[PDB]
Amino acid sequence: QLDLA
Amino acid sequence: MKFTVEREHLLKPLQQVSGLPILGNLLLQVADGTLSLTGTDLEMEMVARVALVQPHEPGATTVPARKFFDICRGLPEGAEIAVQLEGERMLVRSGRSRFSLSTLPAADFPNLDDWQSEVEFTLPQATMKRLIEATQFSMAHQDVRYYLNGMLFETEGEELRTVATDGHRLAVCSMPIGQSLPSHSVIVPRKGVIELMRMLDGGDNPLRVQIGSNNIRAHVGDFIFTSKLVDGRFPDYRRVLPKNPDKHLEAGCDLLKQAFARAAILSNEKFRGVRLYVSENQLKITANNPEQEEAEEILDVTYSGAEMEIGFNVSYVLDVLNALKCENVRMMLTDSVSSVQIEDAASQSAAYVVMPMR
Amino acid sequence: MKFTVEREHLLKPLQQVSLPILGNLLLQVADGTLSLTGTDLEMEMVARVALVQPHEPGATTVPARKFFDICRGLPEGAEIAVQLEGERMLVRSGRSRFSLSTLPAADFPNLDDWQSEVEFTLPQATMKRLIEATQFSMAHQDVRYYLNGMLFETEGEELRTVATDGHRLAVCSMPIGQSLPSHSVIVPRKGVIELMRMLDGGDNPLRVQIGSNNIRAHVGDFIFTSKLVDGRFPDYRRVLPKNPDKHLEAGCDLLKQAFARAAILSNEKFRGVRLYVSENQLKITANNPEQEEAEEILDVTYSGAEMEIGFNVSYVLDVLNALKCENVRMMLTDSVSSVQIEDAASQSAAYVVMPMRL
Ligand SMILES: [Ca+2]
Ligand SMILES: [Ca+2]
Ligand SMILES: [Cl-]
Repeated sequence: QLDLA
Repeated sequence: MKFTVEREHLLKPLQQVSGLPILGNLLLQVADGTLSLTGTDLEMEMVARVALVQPHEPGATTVPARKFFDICRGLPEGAEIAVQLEGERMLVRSGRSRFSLSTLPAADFPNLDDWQSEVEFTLPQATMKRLIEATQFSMAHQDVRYYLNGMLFETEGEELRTVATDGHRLAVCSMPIGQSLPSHSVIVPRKGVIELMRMLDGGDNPLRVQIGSNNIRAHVGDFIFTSKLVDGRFPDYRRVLPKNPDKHLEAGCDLLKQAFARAAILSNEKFRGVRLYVSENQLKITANNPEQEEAEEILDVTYSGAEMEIGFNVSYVLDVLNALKCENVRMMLTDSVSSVQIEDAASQSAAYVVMPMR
Repeated sequence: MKFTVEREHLLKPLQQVSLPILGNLLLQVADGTLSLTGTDLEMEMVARVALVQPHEPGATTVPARKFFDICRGLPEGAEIAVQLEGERMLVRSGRSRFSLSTLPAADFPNLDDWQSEVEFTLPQATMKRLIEATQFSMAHQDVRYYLNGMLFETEGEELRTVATDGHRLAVCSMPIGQSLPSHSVIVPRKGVIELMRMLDGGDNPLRVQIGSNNIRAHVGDFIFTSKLVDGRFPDYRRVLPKNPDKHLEAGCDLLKQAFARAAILSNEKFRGVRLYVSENQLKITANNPEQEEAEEILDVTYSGAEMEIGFNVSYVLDVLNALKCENVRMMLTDSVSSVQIEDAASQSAAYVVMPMRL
């Protein structure tokens, strides 16, 4: 999961 | 303190206010031909006003919330409920049912501090309901970044906007309310959002909102809700919208949802990962898990743009699709390491942004 | 092993039949039939499905919940094609494909073979009545292991169920139109529940077969088998009060609502309420350690001598909720004797509640 950015 | 009121005029108010031991009690006040009922947890407060059309006597007390509600709710349709203070007890009578409840003094009931309204507007109840239900699911669940556990309420132009995000996915919804508003943003804690939503009965009664520097208040019919706000720097939704998406997909919402739901069955139970393969007018969804089990779904869609492969937490996608109560969905993409924007094909009032898995 | 079956023909069987292999379902294709079996080693459910479409014989086991969830998640009317491939079971329908991990059919546990000693047929509705009337009074996880289940007793032409937790008792007796030997067995509570949910409210007769240590129930396409509780059940006859000569009769719902309100101010642990019975009148009182008090007075039919008695209100409410009838009779003796409660219009179900000195 990537951090939302 | 004495009042006599029909059950039907007490029930809804008790329900609304009832959802240090004294915090488990409701404050009851008879004054000027009105019964007031208050409930609080120190952070937030709900007050209902009930007109007293029968003989009544002024005074205040505090009684167990659940027990008083349960008694009134247990009484039959059309019951009249007579209440009076006797000693350190509150007596409740209806028909030949009698109850004596324990009390705590009204002077001991906590009062929230007074504060000044800095921003005010009115809007339809259904507009607030739309705003909250559109975004509530994207709020964080007990994140150590406390501001993410609440909901941003932003005024800009004549629009009221809600934003919710947990650092992985985000929901934003904006609605016009026909009033010149200052540009302002506050964060409402999760318990406040639940209550704000609960007080929406589904009727003509419009909402009046008042925002202070550390508090928010909502007036609906004969109900007044007040909550503290949350401090912290809430994410800016504008940052995370795909800037100039070159890839657009359109598909039936229910079809898409059912395929994602089936594929999810064979996804990792903890990590929930699915893979999307987009190609001209086709979407393929795959899932596999540590037990080497595999799902594949293939769907007809409308897609122009280059072919690409992108990973997602299937729960985040399903949450969005379930929140979109509509026929067709639009997804806007950039590349496999960037966020996807998901919207109702027929409305731009709400947008959903989900960051992929590598 | 190969079969193609309509979704809807699998769903009820899968529902009914639902060490890692205990999380799997045994599937067998033989003689034009798909069989499905689930087990927990104590009990087993077998469901049969007719195979109208082409099929190939063989057997395997597959995860129950995943296979069920996939089948349920496919669209209504879907044709579901299954076949084995290596250590995997392949499931295909439309453009949905799933590969599930299997475990060998030869490792799926069998219950030991046993001989039927007593047998009878009855309508499903009769067995549903017998269980529903008494199930709620079975014990949960009690060290007295023989209470964690339900007595099934045959005498004359009636089948009787008895359940008790050592405190309150329920008994229900129904004629089944066959002369029966005098016999009784204890069915484990989990078995009672599974047997109950196998009954589909239909026209299929229920065939029961009882062995020394096992019970089997078969209805249409389903066969349930369970171990019995190897123990001694208490005699219900000794619990029933003798010639109670003080019958109170009242509307079931009115009586229930009066007890439910009074229960609010009863002791949370021991739940004692008092009854004062007099000529066509009942008064119910309750109080708790905080000295809160409830009183209910209502009209009933009663012509016996005046008397007082206490009961656990939770037990009384359990009985009234189970009765779901128009009128109830409470058969009373005195302050130091149990009460027997029945539907005023039928002696088929009876309930015993012990007296409390409050
Ligand atoms: Ca009283
Ligand atoms: Ca990017
Ligand atoms: Cl928007």
